Amino acid sequence: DAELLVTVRGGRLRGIRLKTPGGPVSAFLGIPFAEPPMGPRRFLPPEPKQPWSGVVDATTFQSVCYQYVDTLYPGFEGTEMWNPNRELSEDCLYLNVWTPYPRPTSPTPVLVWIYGGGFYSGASSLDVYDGRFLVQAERTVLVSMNYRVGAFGFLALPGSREAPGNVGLLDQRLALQWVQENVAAFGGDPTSVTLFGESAGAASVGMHLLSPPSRGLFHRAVLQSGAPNGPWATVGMGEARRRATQLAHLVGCPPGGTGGNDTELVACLRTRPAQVLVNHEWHVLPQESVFRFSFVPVVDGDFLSDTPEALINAGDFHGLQVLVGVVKDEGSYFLVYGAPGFSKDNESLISRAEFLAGVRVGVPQVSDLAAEAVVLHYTDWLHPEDPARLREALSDVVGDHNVVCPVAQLAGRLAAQGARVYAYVFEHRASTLSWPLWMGVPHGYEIEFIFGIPLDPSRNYTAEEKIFAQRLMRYWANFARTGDPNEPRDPKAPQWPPYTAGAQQYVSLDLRPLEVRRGLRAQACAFWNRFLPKLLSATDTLDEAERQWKAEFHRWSSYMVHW
Amino acid sequence: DAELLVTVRGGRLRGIRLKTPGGPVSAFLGIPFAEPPMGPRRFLPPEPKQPWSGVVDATTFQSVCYQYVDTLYPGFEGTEMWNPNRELSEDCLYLNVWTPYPRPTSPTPVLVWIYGGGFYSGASSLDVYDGRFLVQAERTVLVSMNYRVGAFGFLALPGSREAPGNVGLLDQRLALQWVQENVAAFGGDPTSVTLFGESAGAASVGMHLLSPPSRGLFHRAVLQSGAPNGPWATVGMGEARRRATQLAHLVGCPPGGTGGNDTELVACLRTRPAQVLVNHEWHVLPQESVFRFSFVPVVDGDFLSDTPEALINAGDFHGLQVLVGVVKDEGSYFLVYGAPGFSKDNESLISRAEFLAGVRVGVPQVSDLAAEAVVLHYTDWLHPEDPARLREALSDVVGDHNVVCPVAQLAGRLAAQGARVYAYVFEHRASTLSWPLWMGVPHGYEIEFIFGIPLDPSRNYTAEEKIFAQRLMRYWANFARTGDPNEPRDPKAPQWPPYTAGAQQYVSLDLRPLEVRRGLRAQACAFWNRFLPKLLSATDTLDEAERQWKAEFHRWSSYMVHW
Ligand SMILES: *[C@@H]1O[C@H](CO[C@H]2O[C@@H](C)[C@@H](O)[C@@H](O)[C@@H]2O)[C@@H](O[C@@H]2O[C@H](CO)[C@@H](O)[C@H](O)[C@H]2NC(C)=O)[C@H](O)[C@H]1NC(C)=O
Ligand SMILES: *[C@@H]1O[C@H](CO[C@H]2O[C@@H](C)[C@@H](O)[C@@H](O)[C@@H]2O)[C@@H](O[C@@H]2O[C@H](CO)[C@@H](O)[C@H](O)[C@H]2NC(C)=O)[C@H](O)[C@H]1NC(C)=O
Ligand SMILES: Nc1c2c(nc3cc(Cl)ccc13)C[C@H]1C=C(CCO)C[C@@H]2C1
Ligand SMILES: Nc1c2c(nc3cc(Cl)ccc13)C[C@H]1C=C(CCO)C[C@@H]2C1
Ligand SMILES: [Cl-]
Ligand SMILES: [Cl-]
Ligand SMILES: [Cl-]
Ligand SMILES: [Cl-]
Ligand SMILES: [Cl-]
Ligand SMILES: [Cl-]
Ligand SMILES: [Cl-]
Ligand SMILES: [Cl-]
Ligand SMILES: [Cl-]
Ligand SMILES: [Cl-]
Ligand SMILES: [Cl-]
Ligand SMILES: [Cl-]
Ligand SMILES: [Cl-]
Ligand SMILES: [Cl-]
Ligand SMILES: [Cl-]
Ligand SMILES: [Cl-]
Ligand SMILES: [Cl-]
Ligand SMILES: [Cl-]
Ligand SMILES: [Cl-]
Ligand SMILES: [Cl-]
Repeated sequence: DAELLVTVRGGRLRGIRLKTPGGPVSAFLGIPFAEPPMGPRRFLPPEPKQPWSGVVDATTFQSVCYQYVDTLYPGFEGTEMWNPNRELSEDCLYLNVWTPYPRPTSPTPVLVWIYGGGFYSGASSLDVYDGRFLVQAERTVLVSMNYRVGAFGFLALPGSREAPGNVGLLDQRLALQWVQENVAAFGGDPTSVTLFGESAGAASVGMHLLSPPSRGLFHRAVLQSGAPNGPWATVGMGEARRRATQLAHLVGCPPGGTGGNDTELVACLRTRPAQVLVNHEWHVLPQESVFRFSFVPVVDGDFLSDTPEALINAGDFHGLQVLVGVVKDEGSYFLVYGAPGFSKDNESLISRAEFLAGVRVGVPQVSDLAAEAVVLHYTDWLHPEDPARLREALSDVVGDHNVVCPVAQLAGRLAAQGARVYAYVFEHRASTLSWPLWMGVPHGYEIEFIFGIPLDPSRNYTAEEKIFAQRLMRYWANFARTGDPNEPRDPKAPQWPPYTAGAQQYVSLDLRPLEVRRGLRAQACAFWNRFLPKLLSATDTLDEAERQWKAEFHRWSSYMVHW
Repeated sequence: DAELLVTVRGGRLRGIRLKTPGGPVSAFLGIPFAEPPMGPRRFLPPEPKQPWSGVVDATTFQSVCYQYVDTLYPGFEGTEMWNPNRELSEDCLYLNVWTPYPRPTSPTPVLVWIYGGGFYSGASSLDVYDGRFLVQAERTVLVSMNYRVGAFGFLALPGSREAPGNVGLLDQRLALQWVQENVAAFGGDPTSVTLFGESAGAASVGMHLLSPPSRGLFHRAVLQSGAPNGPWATVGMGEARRRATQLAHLVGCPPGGTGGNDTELVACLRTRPAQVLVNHEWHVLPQESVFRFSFVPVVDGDFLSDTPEALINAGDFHGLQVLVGVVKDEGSYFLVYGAPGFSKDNESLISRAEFLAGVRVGVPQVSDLAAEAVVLHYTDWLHPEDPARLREALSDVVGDHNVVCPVAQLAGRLAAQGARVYAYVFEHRASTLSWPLWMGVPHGYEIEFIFGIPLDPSRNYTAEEKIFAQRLMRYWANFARTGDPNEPRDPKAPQWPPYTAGAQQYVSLDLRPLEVRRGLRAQACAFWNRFLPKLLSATDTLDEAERQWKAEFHRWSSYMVHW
């Protein structure tokens, strides 16, 4: 075996060798890094794993954190890709290391993966998150970790010691602390740790940039199709107390006061089986919406000092290099979750009537006048009725609101405040794809290429896609290594320039070589980031004034019934 | 002379022969068609000209209606083009006929010209409104007429018999009635009368379509860079009483009541010299604005049954053919009248700060939130600071708001309700032009080509422009004759298709042959015509609610000063 035996601070580990077409890899999977967050420890921040006698079995992925299983489309190929492979447990706090073969002699750059899934789902075990190709190809160390999701990770009762919220992000931190201690045992270099995440994963990465307690734990960030300042990534304190109290209520838990609240609430909440908690998860979502999740990070003053957008503007970002991007059709897949017209089984050619309706679903909690504004902008007024154009439109609406425009605002604010930033649009549809053509390149389908999954011989990927992934892994590795993706020096391949606030350049990642484009959905984002709030603000002080007018006409009307 | 002697219902006339490069023309200019609207008759609708002993001298243009003379740029070539050539009088109600040589044997189509100039200026005598080329080339009869402008034509005290408003439009009507009676005396055919106007002229034409008393007086309409439903073309009853009462006040005229009001007001108003009235004309304009005029037609219930936009939607338009259009850079010239940054003497390269400011001037009387919306839409968010782009932007703002979007709404509403409509964009800059390049093809510079003025040898026009005008006159004549501009049949020249509500096709009139384009500033107009009102409506019921909140905090604050 040569070296599948490794000793980290807690104890000894036994790993497994993994085959790749290029060579081999040493993987150590399921390394416990926190005390199992069960019983009294549910909802509580992670305590570090006590050290162990014996040799820990690190030959296999540990069980997936307890979560909802998305089963809209039973037995569908492209839907079980993201579904939990290992069994479900609350005892799920484990991490995974892929290091080259043989273990490198000098300390080498580390990549740490944080998965997405709305903070309601996800696992480091998923076959698309296998680090063996990326490690074999770029000869760097890759670490991924499980973190608590759903209520188990994000249920907050802001200001209580028994459920303070954000523990899911604490899990992520604890693993990074583990990384500083134990990553050298694998040839890793705790002075060159680059965070990369996608979706909520990307939103997490962003929150670690914003929380000072984490800043000493990494040196670079990559945000894929997500941002800590997106509308679905954070919830207020008031709002999360409501959601957790509703969940408590559904599940049968009295609040009140003599000792607790809220200690007696959370105490009762821990007696509940995990499934009972997950059964009632989606009830607590306020509105009609798509791309919204019940339990997400809270702005509590603790982990996040202020709201992500606030911290973003204020922050100094010198000495940071961050790589940001999005897929071509971010919004597309979500519309099958209740936008009238959409299914994965027809070309979702919506009628204008269906367009207008879904605008209210894709953009939740907005006054009438606001959705008028979304329509105005996202309508081709030369083809208002055209069904294909209306389909792409509601898909850009959902994409721009949730992903492309939060990311674009961030990347501007960073770049202009000290960070060297590089932006990309990943616009290549996988040939192995199993979803309808109208979805295009949907949310999360760049991931399988970054991890060089095309190289897997069992998988039916094309030759130029294999090459594509290798180009992509190199881009990413050159980042983690140097904080610049475009090679050490300049080959014959076109150069990827930093995204800045003015020129706003970015690159297009598809089979064709790097094309530089100026403008990241610039015109759309002006609406979302600059104009819309000045509007919503007014409709807010107008829905307060139409409310005072019905109260003042109710008493007026009664003075008439007397007459 | 063969036939420069003609007898119309009122009496005999003596005309003059006019030379053109093609041949000759018989013109009869300054034919009195109403009793001079002076003394007791000021502000009163026109009475028809009593018949006369003798031979009336119709060899020369009669004096121009009393008006303000625009003298921003003293001694400027392109500014005195529109200035009054004949002397000024209130005795100005005269009309002009150009008929072919020799007088035609069969009754031939008639074109009636109504000049523009904001209802504050204009004259049928202006050298650019000479009918000799158009009549010689297309062998049709052309009639133009003076009509009262400014207070003398549009000062209203809605509902009084002594100043009922709209008399300027009554002047235009009276001439058309004259046309039914006397146009056959010249070879004209009172069953084929086509109205054509530009600017306020076009807005007038539009109002005759909307007033049933006029409908029996013409058969086709051409609207050039103007529409009866534009924001500057009509004023409310309340608003025009205010303007006329302010004017009365400035000029020293007591209102009140014992006999009149408002008879004693208007009585006093008639004692005033005409200049005293014109001195005080622009004081009565409410806001800060550009492209707004003091005295314009009033929606009184009389001439206009309801507001032009209202009448437009409701109306039946079958059996009507109307030809509509605009120049390339409608908005451009107006910005030198107070938009900060603009002069005809520099390239008006405004700063973004100047852009934001002029939006409030080009679009008057709009809430803060509304101008935010104008900015959002008219800003290239990839080049927000670019001065040339901001210059063109505020020019499209003024153009789209005042001209292109009112016209586009009209042409859609007509087409879709029975009229056969043809739309054009006149995008050719005159080579004789004397205004700065940044103005492009400005408001009113198609006129000189429609009247075939390039053919004038004294004028320094180019060969292909001469040809251009001839192509244009033919387009216009084929309309007046047949109600279809694109020839009787189909040559080798590309065919001009009717503008419709859906496809919205139009043509581009410049030196190059007809190019058909789909979409008449479609995306801009959605903002102006569909969205903006839903907004202004809300900011209206929000500025009423922020007003009730300061009244309710004034009494609240005093209950604190007591405490
Ligand atoms: C595209 O699909 C939707 C819904 O799903 C349809 O397509 C298949 C998945 C299959 O299950 C099929 O039987 C199913 O109806 C269609 O919209 C639905 O239309 C029905 C009436 O047919 C309504 O009563 C439903 O409310 C509505 N559901 C949704 C989710 O909108 C839609 O008609 C179809 N598009 C077309 C016209 O091809
Ligand atoms: C373009 O012109 C304007 C105003 O007119 C200027 O240009 C000539 C016509 C000449 O009369 C010249 O002397 C005159 O100033 C300029 O804007 C003006 O700037 C001055 C200060 O220089 C301000 O005090 C004025 O308020 C302001 N007036 C207007 C009408 O805006 C402008 O600077 C110029 N553009 C450039 C920078 O070339
Ligand atoms: N369950 C899915 C996921 C992702 N993408 C998906 C795409 C499709 Cl088409 C269908 C299903 C998908 C990417 C990640 C994001 C989410 C939700 C957004 O945080 C869940 C999971 C991981
Ligand atoms: N005084 C002018 C006029 C017109 N165009 C002008 C263009 C320039 Cl660049 C400068 C001056 C102009 C066209 C018509 C419209 C108006 C005002 C709009 O009803 C007045 C007059 C006739
Ligand atoms: Cl394997
Ligand atoms: Cl031991
Ligand atoms: Cl090595
Ligand atoms: Cl809050
Ligand atoms: Cl700021
Ligand atoms: Cl910072
Ligand atoms: Cl609509
Ligand atoms: Cl470095
Ligand atoms: Cl865009
Ligand atoms: Cl804005
Ligand atoms: Cl002459
Ligand atoms: Cl006589
Ligand atoms: Cl003839
Ligand atoms: Cl009114
Ligand atoms: Cl209607
Ligand atoms: Cl009608
Ligand atoms: Cl701004
Ligand atoms: Cl006919
Ligand atoms: Cl447009
Ligand atoms: Cl709208």
